Amino acid sequence: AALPATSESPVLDAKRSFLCRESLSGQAAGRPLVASVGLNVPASVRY
Amino acid sequence: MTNIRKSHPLMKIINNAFIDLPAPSNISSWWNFGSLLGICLILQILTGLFLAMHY
Amino acid sequence: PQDLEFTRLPNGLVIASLENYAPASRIGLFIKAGSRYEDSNNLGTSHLLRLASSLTTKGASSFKITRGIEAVGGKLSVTSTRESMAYTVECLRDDIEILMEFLLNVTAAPEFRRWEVAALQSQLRIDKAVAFQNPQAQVLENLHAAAYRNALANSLYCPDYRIGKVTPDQLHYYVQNHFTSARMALIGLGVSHPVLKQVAERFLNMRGGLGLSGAKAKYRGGEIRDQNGDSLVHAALVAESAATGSAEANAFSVLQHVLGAGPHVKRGSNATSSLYQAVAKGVHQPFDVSAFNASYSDSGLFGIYTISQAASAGDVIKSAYDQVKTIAQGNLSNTDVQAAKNKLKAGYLMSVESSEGFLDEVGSQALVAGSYVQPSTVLQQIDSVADADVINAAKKFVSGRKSMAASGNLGHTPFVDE
Amino acid sequence: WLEGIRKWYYNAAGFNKLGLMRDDTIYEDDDVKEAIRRLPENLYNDRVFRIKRALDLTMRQQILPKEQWTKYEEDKFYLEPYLKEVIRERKEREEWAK
Amino acid sequence: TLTARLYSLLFRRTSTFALTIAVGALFFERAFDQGADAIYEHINQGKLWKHIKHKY
Amino acid sequence: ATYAQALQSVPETQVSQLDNGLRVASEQSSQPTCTVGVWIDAGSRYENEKNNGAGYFVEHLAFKGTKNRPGSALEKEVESMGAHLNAYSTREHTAYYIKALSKDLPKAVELLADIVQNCSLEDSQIEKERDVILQELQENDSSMRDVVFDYLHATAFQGTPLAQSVEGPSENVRKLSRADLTEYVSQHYKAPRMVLAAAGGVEHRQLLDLAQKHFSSLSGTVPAFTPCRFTGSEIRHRDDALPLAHVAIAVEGPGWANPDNVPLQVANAIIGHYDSTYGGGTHMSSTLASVAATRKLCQSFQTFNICYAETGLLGAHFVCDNMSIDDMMFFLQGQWMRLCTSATESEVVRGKNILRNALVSHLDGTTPVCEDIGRSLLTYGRRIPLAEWESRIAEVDASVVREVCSKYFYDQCPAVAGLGPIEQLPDYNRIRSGMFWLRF
Amino acid sequence: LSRFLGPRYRELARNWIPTASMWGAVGAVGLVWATDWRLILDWVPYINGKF
Ligand code: HEM
Repeated sequence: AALPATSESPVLDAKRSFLCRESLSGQAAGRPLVASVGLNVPASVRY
Repeated sequence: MTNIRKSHPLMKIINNAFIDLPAPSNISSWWNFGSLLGICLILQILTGLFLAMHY
Repeated sequence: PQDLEFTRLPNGLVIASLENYAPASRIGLFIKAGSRYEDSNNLGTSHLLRLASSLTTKGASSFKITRGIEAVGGKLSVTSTRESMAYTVECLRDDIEILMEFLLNVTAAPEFRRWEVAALQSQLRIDKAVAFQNPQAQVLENLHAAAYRNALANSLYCPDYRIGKVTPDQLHYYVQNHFTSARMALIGLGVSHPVLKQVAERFLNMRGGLGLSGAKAKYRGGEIRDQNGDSLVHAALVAESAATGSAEANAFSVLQHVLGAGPHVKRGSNATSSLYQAVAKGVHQPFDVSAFNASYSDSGLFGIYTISQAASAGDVIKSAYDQVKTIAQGNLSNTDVQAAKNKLKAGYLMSVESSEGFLDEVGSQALVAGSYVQPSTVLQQIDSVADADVINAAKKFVSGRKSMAASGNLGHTPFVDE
Repeated sequence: WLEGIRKWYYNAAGFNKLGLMRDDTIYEDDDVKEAIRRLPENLYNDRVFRIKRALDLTMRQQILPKEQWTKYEEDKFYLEPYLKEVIRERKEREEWAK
Repeated sequence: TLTARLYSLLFRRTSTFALTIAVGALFFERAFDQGADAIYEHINQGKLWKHIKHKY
Repeated sequence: ATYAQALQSVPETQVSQLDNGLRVASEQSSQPTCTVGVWIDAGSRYENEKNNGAGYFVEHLAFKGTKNRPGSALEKEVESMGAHLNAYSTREHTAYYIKALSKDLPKAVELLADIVQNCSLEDSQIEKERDVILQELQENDSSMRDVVFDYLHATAFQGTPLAQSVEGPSENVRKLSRADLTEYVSQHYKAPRMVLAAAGGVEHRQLLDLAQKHFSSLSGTVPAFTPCRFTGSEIRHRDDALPLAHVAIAVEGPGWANPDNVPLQVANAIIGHYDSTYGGGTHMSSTLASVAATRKLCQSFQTFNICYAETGLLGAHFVCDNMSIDDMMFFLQGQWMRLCTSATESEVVRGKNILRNALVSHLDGTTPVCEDIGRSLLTYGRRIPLAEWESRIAEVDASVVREVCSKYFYDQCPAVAGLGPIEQLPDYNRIRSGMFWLRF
Repeated sequence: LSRFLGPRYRELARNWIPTASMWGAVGAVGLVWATDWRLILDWVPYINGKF
C-alpha cells in the first residue's frame, strides 16, 4: 500500500538486541499471536 | 532487467577488462606503460597500414 | 456519523456496515478459517492460503490484481489467527467498488494455478523465518502445541517438512470447506449497507452452510522445551481458562490486568503490575513478565509469559507463579481490581480507535457471536466482574494442569513438574 | 474440403513420421518457453522423450514405421492452452503499458 | 556567477553540453589557427613565400 | 460523500494561545478516548558537541519523578487510570503525550504540565539513567537501519549540528551532569516553543482552560537554529561479518515549508517500497520493486523525504546481500533519472493516489492526529487540512514531477552510507556519474 | 507496433523530442565542422574568413 510499514522485513538479518530491563519491558507476550501478510506491505506478527 | 554492460557477452568482457576491473589504488605512473604499449601498438598498426598504402 | 448496521442473510452470511463518512473505506471479509481447521494431512495449507491472495482468480489475473490495486493507492491484506482469516481491502471511498470486486474474486473464485502455487512455496520459508526472528513466535507456537492435542495445537505457520508440499488440491478443498456463507462476515467501515448487500449478492453463494465442522480443541497439558542458547530465555506457562465471551473470560481479563498485561509508561517500572513487582523484589537482572490471555471459541489459555536471563529464569518464573498463587489465596484488594478494570476498559476503547481495530473487533464479534454489541455493554460487563470472580480465575489457573514452552539456554529453567 | 487439405499437409509435413506431435515442432520463443514451463510433469516428460527420439531418428536419417506414425486425428494439441494463456498475460501487460 | 549561469544554461544536459562543445570546437579551430599562424609568420617574418611572392 | 465531501467534512483543528505564547490546538471527535501531548521545538540539532545527548537524557528522566509526583507515583497515577504515557525525540522535535479516556483529560493535562515544568532531574536517577542510556546505545548499535541513517546524517551534515545523533556520543552520556540537563530544560522547554495538542473526544474550550490553569506559569511572551550545510560525501563501514549490507543514499531535499515536498513525495511513491514479504512481487507497478522481486536483488528498499526546517534528506535506503549492491544502485539511480527526464502521466496519477492514501490512512486514531497537530504547528505554524493537501496533490502532473526531480536529483552530489559487506558498494565517482544521463 | 502506440508512448516521444532534436543539432554541427562543409559554413560570420 501507500504507507511503508513501521518495520521492513529482512530475512537472514539479526534484528535487534535488548540489553536493559527498560528495553525488555513490553516484550513479554499477553495475547495470542496473529499473523498478517499483504500485497505490497511488510508481513507482521503480533502477540 | 539487466545492465547490458554486465550482461551482454561482448560488453561483459569489455566491462571486466577495463571498467569494473578491480585495480590497486596505489599503482604509480610506472603502471601506465602497459596502456602506453598497447597504444603504441595501435599507432604502429595505424601509420604502417597507411604507409603500406604507398610503399 | 450514523450507526452500525448489522444484518444476517438467509445464506447465513453476516454483513455489517458503518458509514462514518471518512475519506477512506475499509472492507473486511472475516472467515472461520484459521489453522485450527487443519488436520495432520494438510498442515500449512492455510498459511500458504494466507500468502495466496494476489494470485490469479477466475475474474482477475495476478498482474491485474497487483496493478489495479496499486493504481488507486489501495491495500489488500490478509490477517490470520488460529480461528479466523480476515481479508481486508482499504482504499479511498471513491474506489471501493474496484477493491471489493478484487476481494470477492480473491475469496470466492480462486484458481490456485499449479505453477503459481509451486512458485509460492518459497515464501512459506521466508515468511516463517521472518516471524521466527521474534523469539516469541516459536514459543507461542510450542505453547499451543504443548497445551493442545489436535486443533489449536496447529501452528499459524507451515511445518518445515510441509513446505514445497502444500498442493493446489489442498487449497481448493480448504476454500471449498471453510469459505462458506454461514462462516463469513463482510464488514465495511465507510460504506453503505445496501452496497455491501449487493456485493454479498453478486458473490458469496458457495454453499450457504457451515462447511467442514472442525474438531473441539483437546487440552493436552504437555511441555515443549527448545534449547537454542539464546542470551535470554522466553518461558510461557499456562493453564486452561475459558472460552471467549463469558463471565469467566471477563474475570480472566480482569485478572490479566491485575497481574500486569504490558507497559503503560515508556521505560517505566510497571508499578501497578503485581507480577512485575514480585519479580523485581528479588530479581535484579533485566527481565520482563506479563500475564498471558488467549481466549478462543471453545477454550482459552491463561498464564504467565516471562523473558529473563538464562541464570535467573527459575527465580523469575517461581516469583511470578507465587504472586499468582497469592492472588489465588484471596489477597486482592478492591483498589487493584478497580485499577485493573480501568486498564481493561481503556485498552478496549483504545483498540477500536483505528479503523483497522474497529473493523477487527466488529468482524470477530460477527464470527464468534453473530451479533454486535456497543462498547458501553462491553464496559458494563467488565464492571459486573466481581472480586471473587478474579480470585476464582486465579484459583483455576493455580489448581489447573499446566502447559509450558521455553526457549533459550534452559539449563536453569524449571520443568512443569518442578 | 478444408480437412482434406489439412490432412494432406499433415502427412506432407512429415513430423508424424518421426513420432512427433504438432506442438513438439513449435519454435521455442519466450512465450513458448513459459508455456512449456507450465506443463504438468507427465506431459513434459512425454514431450522430452518424443523429441529425444525424433532427434535420435534424424541423426540416423531414419523415420519410424508407418504403424508408429502420429495419426492426424490423434494429434494432441497439448501445449495450445498453456501458450494461449501465456500470450494472454503478455498482451495484458502490453495493454497496461500504453 | 558566470559559471553558475554557464552550467545552468549549457552544461546541465548532456545534449546541450555536447552542442556547446561542438560550436566551441568550430570557433576554437578558427581562432586558434588564426592566432598560431600569426605567431608563426611573425617569428618568420620576411622569410616565407607570401612575404616575398609579391616581387615575382 | 464522494471523498471530496468527506475531506470537507473532516473536523477543524482549533488553535489558541496563552499569554506566555503556548499554543493550544485540538481536533475534536466523538470518540470516548483522547490523546493529549506537548510538542517542543527542541532536538539534537539545538545541541553542540558538549551538550549533545542532553535532550534524550531529559526525555529519559521525564517520567522518573517530579517535585509533586516523586518517582513511581506519576507512573502509578497514569497506570491507575488506564492511560499510556509515551515520549520521543528527534533532531528537531521532542514530544510527551498521554493516551487517556476523554474524562481523564484534566488529569492528563495536569500530568503533562508537571512533566514538562517540574521534572526532578535527581542525580541518583541521572546515574541510573546513565547506565540505561549506555545499554540502549549498545542496543541501537545492533539495528543496522538506525546506524545507517545516523551515518547518513553524520556525513550529509558534517560540521553542522544536524550531523549529531539524538543520543549523542557515549562520552557525553558519561559526562552529562545535572547542571547540563537543567540548563537544557531552562533554555529549550519554553512556552513559545511548545504546543499543547489534543485529538479525540476533546473540547477545545476545556483544553484551553486546562492549559491556562496548568501551563500559564511557563516562560512568558536567545540561541536557536543555524542553517546546516549539506555535503556530497560517503561513509563506508565494512563489516563482512554482517549477513546483509545496508545502503542509504540521499540528495539535499527541501525543508518543511517548501511546496516542492508534495511533488517529491509523489515521485517517491512512484518508486515505492519493497521487501521480500510482499504479495505482489514481480507484478508491482514500481519498476525497482518488480526488478528486485524478479531477481531477488534486495531484502527491502524504501524511499524517504526527511525534512528539517531548511534542508532535508531526499533518497532511498536498501538492504541486500554483498553481491547485489551494485545492481540495486544501478536500478535505483536509473529510476531517479527516468523520473527526471521521462516522468509520464499515468504513474504520476498512481503516485498521487498513493500519496492521498498515505495521508488519509496515516491519520487514523487519536494519537496520529495529535502528533500531526503538534508537529504541524511546529513545522508549518499551522495544521494543513487534508483538503489542502489534496489541492496540492491535484496540481501535480508529469511535467511538475519531471521538473522537481530534475531540480533535486539530476546531476546532484548525493550523500552515501554503507554498512556491512559493502565491498561491491560502488565507488563514489561511479554513483555520482549515475546521478546524470549521457543520453539526456 | 501493437505493443507500442498508446498515450504513454506518445508522451515518451514528446518528452524525448527536445533531447532528440538537440542531439540532431549536435550531429549536424559536428558533421558541418568535421568535413568543412562550406555549403553551410559560408554563412557563419567569423568562420567565413577561413575560406
Ligand atoms: C609492431 C608494430 C610495428 C613496429 C614496431 C614497426 C616498426 C617499423 C620500423 C622501425 C620501420 C622503419 C621506419 C623507418 O623508415 O625508419 C617500419 C617501416 C614500415 N612499417 Fe612498420 N612497424 C610496425 C607495424 C607495422 C604494420 C602493422 C605495418 C603494416 C600494416 C607496417 C608497415 C610498415 C611499412 C610499410 C614500413 C616502410 C615505410 C617506412 O620505412 O616508413 N608497420 N616499421
